[PDB]
Amino acid sequence: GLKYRKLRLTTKDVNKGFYKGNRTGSMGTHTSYGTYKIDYTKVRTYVCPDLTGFKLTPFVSKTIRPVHDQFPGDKLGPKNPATYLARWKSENGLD
Amino acid sequence: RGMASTKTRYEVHGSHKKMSPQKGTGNARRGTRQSPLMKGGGKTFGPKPRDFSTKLNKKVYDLAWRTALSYRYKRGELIVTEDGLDLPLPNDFLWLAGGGKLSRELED
Amino acid sequence: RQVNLVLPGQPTRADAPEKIRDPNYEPATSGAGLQEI
Amino acid sequence: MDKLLRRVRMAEGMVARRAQRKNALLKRITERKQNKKNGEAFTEAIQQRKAAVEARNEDWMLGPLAPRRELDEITLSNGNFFGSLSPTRALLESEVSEEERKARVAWCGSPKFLCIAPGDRVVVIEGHHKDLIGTIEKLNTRNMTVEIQSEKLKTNTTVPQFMQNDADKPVTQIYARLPISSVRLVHPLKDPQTGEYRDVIIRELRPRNIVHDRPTRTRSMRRFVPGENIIIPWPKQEPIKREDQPADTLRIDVDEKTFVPTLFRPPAPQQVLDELRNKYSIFRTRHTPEYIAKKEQEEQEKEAKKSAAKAMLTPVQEYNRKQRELRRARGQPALTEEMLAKIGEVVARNKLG
Amino acid sequence: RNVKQTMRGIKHVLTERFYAWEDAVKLAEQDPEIDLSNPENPYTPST
Amino acid sequence: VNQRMHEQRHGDVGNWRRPKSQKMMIAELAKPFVWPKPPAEDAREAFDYAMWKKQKTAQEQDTKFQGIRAQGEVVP
Amino acid sequence: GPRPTMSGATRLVQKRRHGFLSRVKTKNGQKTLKRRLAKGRLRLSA
RNA sequence: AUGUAUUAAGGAGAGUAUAACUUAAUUUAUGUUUAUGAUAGAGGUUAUCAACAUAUGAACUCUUAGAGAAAUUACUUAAUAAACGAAGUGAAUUGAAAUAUCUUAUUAACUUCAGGAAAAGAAAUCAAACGAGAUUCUAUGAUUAGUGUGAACGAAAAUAGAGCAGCCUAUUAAAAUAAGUAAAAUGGCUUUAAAGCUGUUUGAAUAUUGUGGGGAACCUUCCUCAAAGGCUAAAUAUAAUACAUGAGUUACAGAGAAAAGUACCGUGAGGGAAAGCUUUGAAAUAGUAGUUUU
Ligand SMILES: [K+]
Ligand SMILES: [K+]
Ligand SMILES: [Mg+2]
Ligand SMILES: [Mg+2]
Ligand SMILES: [Mg+2]
Ligand SMILES: [Mg+2]
Ligand SMILES: [Mg+2]
Ligand SMILES: [Mg+2]
Ligand SMILES: [Mg+2]
Ligand SMILES: [Mg+2]
Ligand SMILES: [Mg+2]
Ligand SMILES: [Mg+2]
Ligand SMILES: [Mg+2]
Ligand SMILES: [Mg+2]
Ligand SMILES: [Mg+2]
Ligand SMILES: [Mg+2]
Ligand SMILES: [Mg+2]
Ligand SMILES: [Mg+2]
Ligand SMILES: [Mg+2]
Ligand SMILES: [Mg+2]
Ligand SMILES: [Mg+2]
Ligand SMILES: [Mg+2]
Ligand SMILES: [Mg+2]
Ligand SMILES: [Mg+2]
Ligand SMILES: [Mg+2]
Repeated sequence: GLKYRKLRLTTKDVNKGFYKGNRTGSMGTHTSYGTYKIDYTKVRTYVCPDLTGFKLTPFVSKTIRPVHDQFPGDKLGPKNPATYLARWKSENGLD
Repeated sequence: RGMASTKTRYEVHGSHKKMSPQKGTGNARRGTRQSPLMKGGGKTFGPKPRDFSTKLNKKVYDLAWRTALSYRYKRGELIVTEDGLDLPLPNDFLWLAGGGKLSRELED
Repeated sequence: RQVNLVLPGQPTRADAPEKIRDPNYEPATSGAGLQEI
Repeated sequence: MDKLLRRVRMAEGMVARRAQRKNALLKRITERKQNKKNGEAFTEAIQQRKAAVEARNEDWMLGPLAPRRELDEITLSNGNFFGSLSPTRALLESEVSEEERKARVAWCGSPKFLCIAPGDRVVVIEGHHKDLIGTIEKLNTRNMTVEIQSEKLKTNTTVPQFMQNDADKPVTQIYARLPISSVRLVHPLKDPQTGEYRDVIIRELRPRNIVHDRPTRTRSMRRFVPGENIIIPWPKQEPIKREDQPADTLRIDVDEKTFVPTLFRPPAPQQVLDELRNKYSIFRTRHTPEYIAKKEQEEQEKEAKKSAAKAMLTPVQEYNRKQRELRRARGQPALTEEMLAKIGEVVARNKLG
Repeated sequence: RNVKQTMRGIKHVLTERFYAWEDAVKLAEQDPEIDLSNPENPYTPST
Repeated sequence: VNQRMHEQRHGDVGNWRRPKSQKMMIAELAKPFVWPKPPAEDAREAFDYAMWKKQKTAQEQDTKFQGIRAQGEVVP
Repeated sequence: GPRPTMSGATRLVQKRRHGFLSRVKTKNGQKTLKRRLAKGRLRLSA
């Protein structure tokens, strides 16, 4: 009984009912027989669109120097709800 | 100022447990770890924050004040001038400094 | 009013070494004897 | 809600206090590891200075028996040959304190406002190679050192073996770096009374006409000589060559605008907002009207609870509580200017006569 | 690193539109030119 | 799941802790997939394998010298 | 003299006797945690 | 160490550009001044070559729903350490050169409840024949009056300073002016025998047109106040942070900790290190050399 006992207990260190998950998420329910029924309403899917014909890449050429947006006289420049609404009427008024 | 402070064996950190058994070890008997004989023990008669000020009668202090003025007077080291005693700096420099033309470096 | 003290005048521009066309002018090889400002 | 804002401000302070405790500890661990690494260069310079004290005396006494130290083995204390420096000490790659950086450029402005650039002709004012004039090739702003590719500044250096073949020679000569405090600018100025151009040494420089560009995060300023107020142009510097790589997006596709605001449908599926921010975070500041309403209700239920005993009041208790409402409504009687005058007559009569 | 910065910007603009859109809806509720009840023609350019 | 060794926060100093574990997954493919064979040491020059091998050797000798010292011994 | 009292010891008893839950759920255990928290201990239990 | 100012819930786990801190781990904007600042270039990773001020995105897990072997499960826009405060309970070491009363001591400690402070508070108070005018903190009064066989314990008036605030219509919402109360006997606490607290058994009066309490056994006259209903800031305590000062420390010092409640010891409560830098190199100790003796 020495230094190793003072470390945090892990599932690979002991048996006899010590269960500790890894935050994967509940994908169903347990049964009384010792089995598991998967609930596909809890199962998660990954929505990846179609990347055929997509011209954008995660990089922009360094010939185009970085530039930030300017909103003179507007404290909440990019977060202005009026600019979002005013910009909506002119561009898209239907939806 | 008189603010120096040191810790005694009654203020040093740690537990007041007995270090070694009273006997049977063959070593010198020991009590607490905070003893001055121990490595990180407390200085017995160390400095403490106190008042170093002394008293002096108002009449003796007033005699010492005029005695210092008399020492300078009888030696010619006491020069009394008219009121308004200030260094007569040139008016040109005084006009620049106020105006802000002169930098701090040049002004000093 | 004019004062008796000389103050640093207004700033001036110094010609770049590439634009100096003075014939009788050779760069210095050692910093011995050169003026310091 | 007022009570929900205090919840966020309190949490923001706890995490800020935790980060400062960890940062303060990490700054000291790195400062101890760096000072210990710089000590290796100090120890070398100290060992070489003491060796020169032993060598000068030996040469004076032996005379015709002076040893050929250049043919001896390396010094295991540092691994250097005879008359050879270390790459760390010949290149001055040691990281210095931030107080030292400000001192190395005290004569040419500030570390973040630097008035010396590569391409300027400087003059050495310290060391063995004093009065040596050369042109700057590169400038390192981390240690505030400068490289002058002059033949006289070359010095023997012991090359480590992890980057050298078995057929190459262990020692080589490389240009030695110097701190910016050991050099001064050399610029030709027109002599106003004579009209000829001669080189002068500039002892001090300062920035002037500073203007920032927040959109581009750029900065352009000028440099001048204090006292004489002589604006010295910048040296001709070549901008870095920016190229378009195959992995980069085409300019036509980067500038293409495709976003059109909407009002009746969110900009993206509502489910995405749960992946952008945490729905149950203690730092959430934008809540729903139902959530804020429920929070206000809890405080209203506590209020009504403290006021629940009003139904257990006796008729006398209700009578006295009602009289206060009426009494407090009467207000405080006012003193008319007619009465204030009659009071002043008593004050003056009993004070003056 | 450059790929991670691009992903950070994507999350910033999307979170910015969600809040900018949530606030514009409220601002539109008090706008006389916009009528949120009828969706087929909710906007009428003011005279 | 692959567990990580318990270590001190700062290597030789600090409290004893354990990094997060690693998870590996083996999928049974419907279509086979074969990996290319690693290039030969003579063809890895695009990665500067020559300089990388010299540095690796020096690091191996440094850890070997430390191991001899950790045994309380020195190289005669 | 000392004895080998940790021979055959199990870690299920350590968690039951000295574990975190053994202390937050008791009146005297809360004092232990609060004492060790005041001293600055990282290991509050087990 | 003290003082000043501000503030009033604390920690851990894991992860991450190893100055940069939360899976967004170096977010995005506004204004002003920019060398006469503040206190006519190059440079987007060869980066952050700009400070101040005002906003702003993100901010995981546990302590902290339930359960459990904290950092898991399963759910969900679930969430508050210590110290300080008041009351209740309440020792012993020790001193008396033993020891019971006493002292230690309305102490330590424990429990409950509460807030940024809490408590207390505008006289049923003190004085003495004159008068003062709530509470709190410090000093003097005071090794005093006094108590005790002793050992020892120990006020108040008043004074000075810090603060100052009065009210019930309380600047937050309360009284129809207080009866099982005042008081007595008895058992205790406190204590000088009074006053004050209290279990048991009993049990009043109605205002200066002299009703009630107090003025140190007790009665009387007089003076003084008006219980059995309440509100009230400041000066005070504690912790954290910042700053100022030093005949304070300068590495076996200062702190336990110049990388610490870490390493390490212990089943556990708990105990608890060493370790600065590039300078200087004393003694002891070891192997030699020179002179000399053996
Ligand atoms: K003890
Ligand atoms: K009486
Ligand atoms: Mg195993
Ligand atoms: Mg096993
Ligand atoms: Mg089980
Ligand atoms: Mg000490
Ligand atoms: Mg530019
Ligand atoms: Mg996220
Ligand atoms: Mg937020
Ligand atoms: Mg035994
Ligand atoms: Mg057993
Ligand atoms: Mg729970
Ligand atoms: Mg939970
Ligand atoms: Mg006796
Ligand atoms: Mg007496
Ligand atoms: Mg009454
Ligand atoms: Mg009574
Ligand atoms: Mg009595
Ligand atoms: Mg009474
Ligand atoms: Mg009397
Ligand atoms: Mg009353
Ligand atoms: Mg120490
Ligand atoms: Mg020293
Ligand atoms: Mg010493
Ligand atoms: Mg020595």
